[PDB]
Amino acid sequence: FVNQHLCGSHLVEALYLVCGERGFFYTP
Amino acid sequence: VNQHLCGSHLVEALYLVCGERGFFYTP
Amino acid sequence: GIVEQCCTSICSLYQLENYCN
Amino acid sequence: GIVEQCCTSICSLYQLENYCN
Ligand SMILES: Cc1cccc(O)c1
Ligand SMILES: Cc1cccc(O)c1
Ligand SMILES: [Zn+2]
Ligand SMILES: [Zn+2]
Repeated sequence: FVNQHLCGSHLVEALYLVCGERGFFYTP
Repeated sequence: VNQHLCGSHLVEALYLVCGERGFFYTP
Repeated sequence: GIVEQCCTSICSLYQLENYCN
Repeated sequence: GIVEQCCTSICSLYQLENYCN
């Protein structure tokens, strides 16, 4: 539902910050 | 830090475009 | 996976680092 | 990769989809 979608948007911004030069995959 | 800032926006766009497929983000 | 773990309860940056490459 | 391609010049939606799984 909508809250999961919105949550995912925050998650990816956080992964971008934490993962640094490693980067990441986002597989829902 | 402009490349860092650009990457932040890229990731939010990939999130929206890719949908259920997801994506990969490698700097 | 990540949604199940961190959209149900708050994840710290340490917990999220587990999803990096 | 994506930074070289899309932070020097604007990428279309179509171009970004190249980076989807
Ligand atoms: C940082 C962050 C974003 C989204 C959900 C979480 O549990 C944590
Ligand atoms: C949509 C988007 C965000 C960041 C850079 C780009 O080239 C395109
Ligand atoms: Zn929000
Ligand atoms: Zn910005």
